[PDB]
Amino acid sequence: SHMLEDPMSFPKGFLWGAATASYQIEGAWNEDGKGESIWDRFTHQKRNILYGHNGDVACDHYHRFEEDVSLMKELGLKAYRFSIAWTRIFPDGFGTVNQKGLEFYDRLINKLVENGIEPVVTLYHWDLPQKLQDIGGWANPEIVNYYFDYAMLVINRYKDKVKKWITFNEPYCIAFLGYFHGIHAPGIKDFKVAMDVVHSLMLSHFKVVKAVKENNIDVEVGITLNLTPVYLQTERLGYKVSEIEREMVSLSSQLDNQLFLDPVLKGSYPQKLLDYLVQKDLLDSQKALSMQQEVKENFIFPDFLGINYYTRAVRLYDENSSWIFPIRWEHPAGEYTEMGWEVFPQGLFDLLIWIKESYPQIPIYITENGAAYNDIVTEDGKVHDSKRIEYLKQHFEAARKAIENGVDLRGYFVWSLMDNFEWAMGYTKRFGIIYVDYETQKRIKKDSFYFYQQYIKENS
Amino acid sequence: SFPKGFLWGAATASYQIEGAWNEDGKGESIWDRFTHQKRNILYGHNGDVACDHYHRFEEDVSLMKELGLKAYRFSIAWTRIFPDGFGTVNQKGLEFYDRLINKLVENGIEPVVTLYHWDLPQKLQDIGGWANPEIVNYYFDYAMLVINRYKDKVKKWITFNEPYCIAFLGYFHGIHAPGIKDFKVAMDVVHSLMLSHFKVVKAVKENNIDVEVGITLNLTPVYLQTERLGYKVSEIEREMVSLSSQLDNQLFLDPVLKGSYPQKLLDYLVQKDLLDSQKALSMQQEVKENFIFPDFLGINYYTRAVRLYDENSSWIFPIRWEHPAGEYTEMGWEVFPQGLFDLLIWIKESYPQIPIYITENGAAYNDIVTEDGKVHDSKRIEYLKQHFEAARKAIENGVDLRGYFVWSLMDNFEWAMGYTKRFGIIYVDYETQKRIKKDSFYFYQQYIKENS
Ligand SMILES: [Cl-]
Repeated sequence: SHMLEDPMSFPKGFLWGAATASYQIEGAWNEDGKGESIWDRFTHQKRNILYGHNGDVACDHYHRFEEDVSLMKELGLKAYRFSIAWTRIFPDGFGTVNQKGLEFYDRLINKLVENGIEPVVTLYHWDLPQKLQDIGGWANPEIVNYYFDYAMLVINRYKDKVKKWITFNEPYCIAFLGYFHGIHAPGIKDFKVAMDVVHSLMLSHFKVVKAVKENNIDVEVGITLNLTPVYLQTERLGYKVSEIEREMVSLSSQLDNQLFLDPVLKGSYPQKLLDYLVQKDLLDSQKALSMQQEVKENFIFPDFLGINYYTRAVRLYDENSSWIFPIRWEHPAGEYTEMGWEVFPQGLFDLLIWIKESYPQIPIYITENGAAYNDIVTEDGKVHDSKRIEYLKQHFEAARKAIENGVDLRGYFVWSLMDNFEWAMGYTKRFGIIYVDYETQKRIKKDSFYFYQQYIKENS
Repeated sequence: SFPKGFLWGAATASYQIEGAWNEDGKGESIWDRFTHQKRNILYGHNGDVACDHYHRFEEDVSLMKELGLKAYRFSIAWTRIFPDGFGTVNQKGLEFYDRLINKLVENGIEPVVTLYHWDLPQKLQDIGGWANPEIVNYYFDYAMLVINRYKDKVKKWITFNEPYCIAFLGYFHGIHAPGIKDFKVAMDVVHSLMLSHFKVVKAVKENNIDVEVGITLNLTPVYLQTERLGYKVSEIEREMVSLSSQLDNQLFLDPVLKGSYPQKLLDYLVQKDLLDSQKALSMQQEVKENFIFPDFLGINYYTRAVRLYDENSSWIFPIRWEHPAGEYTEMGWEVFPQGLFDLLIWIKESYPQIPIYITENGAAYNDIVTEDGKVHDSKRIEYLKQHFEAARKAIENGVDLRGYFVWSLMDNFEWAMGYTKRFGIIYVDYETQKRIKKDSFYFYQQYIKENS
């Protein structure tokens, strides 16, 4: 008694893309006058990266970008997300502009446009100039202005061709992995410093959004957040959830998600979380107060939200925990990647519905999604990455379902176009749809490349 | 094929299933104590009732017969026999195990008894537990009483289940009873367990008692991440990861089968101030003096470990664990049947010839009872099928494997995880004590029939 409803289509113009970051692919770490970044410094020290790997060569993309753009054209990408290395432009962070750095991004952007691929630029993907770290890095309030001057130089240079700009990639990682856990550059280990960095990143973001809007620059500006939907083990077990468990697991999830979403989309930090941190002597009251006032004063709503989604977390209340919240993580049965991350496409759907229901209307791009498997090249030069294909297929379909349920999703960027340097894990994690043989720098298209090629064709 | 008479079984432990924790004069155990304190067990679960097997054992044996088990591995609760650890023997406790063993025999199921599966009398912990040298004698007297009582019907005896856990989880990590946190004490416990084991083996052999005695070890085969990635392995990584694996495996296998502890491990622990030099010396001397080879080795196998060298590690060895892609259970354990084959081959290659029993293997999945009263545990079936096939392959390659006990006959109290982990081929509804056969029960029923 119900006439067939057609499948929900991806909308016309949907940006099917792939994503990379400068330090992870470019190599050429000291070439053409490029300054030292915090990642150059970090990987050149012992005991920071698995196997002593570094990004000195990486995928050699600074040299091989033309081949890579040819592969993007073959794939049929609508868009390519990449980051600009600040140290190629301003080797010391500020001062004299390095013309050879501008010439590289000129050539890359021109090549993308020549090939009909929309460039999407991340301004900051973790590679702060070491000379700025020498004066405190993101903890130094003057950083906001140095970042702003860099960002506006490149926006003004490339705005004719680059219409979508991402201020920051994954500020959770920049702040907490870089300045609390110290497992990312610059390797600092101080929670209060990390919260200072959170705030610098938010003010930096707003300053760029404000300049773009006030000067009526015809580009869109957003920010990319890694979001982790949180589920209760107690509910998986079918038990009754206590008030204290709900509250503590909620607060723990606010550190991951709302700490960044709320300032960006609502103009305040999540007050219950700041209160908790003050009450636990993890954040000074005076700082909690000033950071809340400064976000209120400087808030401006952005043009889009970028989401990086890989997995979920399952948590429960545990007074014995050593974490900054009394929680532990549990291990639902299922399929896991080489990162030890659960394959959970339902989490992408749930997260997108939650954004739609909990925040003001805004265009959403999935700026990263992908999986690491231990790829083997066959004798006949193939990579039969069937599990990566299954992962992508299921997440693409979760995105379609989100669109069917009214989420304003406007693009989807697979992490990554090519295997690359995975930060403190070195080259040991391969996320590409293209395999890179690091001995030869040969690009080998994986089965997932051909899968995605056909998926784009069928969904555009 | 599986050899004629291969012991297809299932396994339980007393604290995990029995309940009746304070009935019929039973003494308090360290697990009664541990679960009665706050913040030791998920959700504040305890073993006070568990699966109520003390009361419902007749139903359970009927299910074992329906299943077609050749053997049933269970543990005896020391506190039901000697409530105070030594002294007065409790006749009601003996009566229970009499009834259980008689019922197993009546049904044609071979009883296989674990003498100690973690439930030390609290009165013995009160005088230092496994750290008190006199524990060897208290254990010995308990063990010989029950061996002599049941040797007409029970022909396979396991001195200890998982000494790694008894010592390190109970006395170093303190996440198992009795909740102590002292590495040097844990090493004293290791040694007490080894001497206890040898004293029972010696008495059985010296008195010519016609039963077989062994011990059950949880073994974790280790794999290098470096080799998974195809990189060259450094000598230092090989050395450090090897040491880390000796704590899991050789620390227990070497005394039991070769009459020494792994010297390289003891030397490392002494260097790191985790073992006193004089203790390392006396340990080796005493194991040499008391060593006697057992009748069989029990292995508990669930998963492997993938490790790599990392000087930044907080562990007692400079290693970290990696997470290979694949299927994982509710314990966070990789499904890795190749590990069972590799482990068995390694035992054959590395140790003197000895009969092996897999005394535990199984998996935890978040089972749902459907509205039609079934449990469609397809992943548990796939887990078991693959591990059975690994065991078959081991036999085909010359390993003297003589039986295989699925952990567990029924869902039960999983120690510090409480009832949140279900390992059974039979589901237990803890509200009603209903036993519900899972799909894995019928899979196994059919597998036994086809492989016997
Ligand atoms: Cl303009």
